[PDB]
Amino acid sequence: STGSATTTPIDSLDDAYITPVQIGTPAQTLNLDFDTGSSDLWVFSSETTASEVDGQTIYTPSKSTTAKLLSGATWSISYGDGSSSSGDVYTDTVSVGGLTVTGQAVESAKKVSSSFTEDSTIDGLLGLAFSTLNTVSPTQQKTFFDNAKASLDSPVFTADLGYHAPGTYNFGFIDTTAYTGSITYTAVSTKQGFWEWTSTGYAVGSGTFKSTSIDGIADTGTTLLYLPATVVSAYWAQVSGAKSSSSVGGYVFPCSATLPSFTFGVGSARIVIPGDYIDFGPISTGSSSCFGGIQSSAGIGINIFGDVALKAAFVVFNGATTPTLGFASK
Repeated sequence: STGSATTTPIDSLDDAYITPVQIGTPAQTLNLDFDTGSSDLWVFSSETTASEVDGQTIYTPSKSTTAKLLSGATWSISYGDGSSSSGDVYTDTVSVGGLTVTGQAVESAKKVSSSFTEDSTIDGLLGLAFSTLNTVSPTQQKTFFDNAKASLDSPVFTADLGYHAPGTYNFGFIDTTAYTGSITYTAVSTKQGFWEWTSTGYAVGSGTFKSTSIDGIADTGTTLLYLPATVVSAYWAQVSGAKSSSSVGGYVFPCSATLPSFTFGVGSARIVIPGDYIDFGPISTGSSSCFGGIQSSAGIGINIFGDVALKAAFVVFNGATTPTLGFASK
C-alpha cells in the first residue's frame, strides 16, 4: 500500500504545516501537524476542556463506530517549545492520503496548553519519530508509520514541504519526479528516539564550505533551523545590522536586508536554503525588525533541522531495519 497527502502552511510565514487525517467511522477529518520530532498522535476532542478549545475541529469518539477506549491508558507530553497536552486514549481507524491503519492509538486531549488553544488551525499532532518516544502509559503505543510500515510497498515516508506553498507527505514510495539530481542517504542514530543524523558542514551565501560535523535531528514539527552558536553567528555576521536580542529571544535583522543563502552538507552533497526562507517577518506588527529563521541551539541541547532546512529538500525517512535519511535538492 501507499498514501499521499498534501500538507499546507498554516499562515504566510510557514510557521507549521497541516495535513488532513481521517479518524473513525464515519470519517472525522482533522488537520494535524505531522511531527518527525515526536511520537504521539493526539487530537483536540469532545473531552478537551471547553475553555481550551478555540476554533479547532474536534474528534468525538462516541460518534465513531470503530472507536474503542484503550482502558487505563493515559498520555502526557511536553514539547521543546514549552507547550504540552495530556489525556486518555482510544484506538480507531486512521487514514492519511488513502493509507489506512486500523487500531491506531488516537490520544484524546483532556488538557492542552495555551499555545495549542491559541492556534485554531492545528487540530492535533501526528508523531513520526520512533515509537520509543511515545508517551502512552502503562502500555506504550506505536506511531501511525510504525503501524503502517509492514503493509507499505517500501518502509519509507517522504516530506516535501513547500516554501510559502503546499507540499506533500508520501508513505510507502519515493516519487522520483519530486526532486532533482540524486538522493544522498546518511546514517541515523535512533538512540534518542529521533531521526538524528550528522551534517558534514555548512556555507554562508557564496562563501567557502566549512567541513565540520553537526549532529542534529530532522524535525518537521519545528519551524526554524537551530544550529551551534558559532555557525549561527557566522551566518548573521553577513547581514548588516543583524544582532542577537535577548529581549526578543534570538537573532533579529533589519527588514530592509537581503538575506544570504545557507548551505548544509549531506555527505558530499549540498542543500541550499535560499535567503528568503530565513525571513520570518516583523517581530511585531509594523516593526522594521525581522525575526531570523536560523537561531542558536545553545539553550536546547540538540541541533534541529526544522522546516527552514527541510523545505529546501526532498527528504526520505527510511524506516528499514537500519533507518537512514535521504536528502535531495528540488
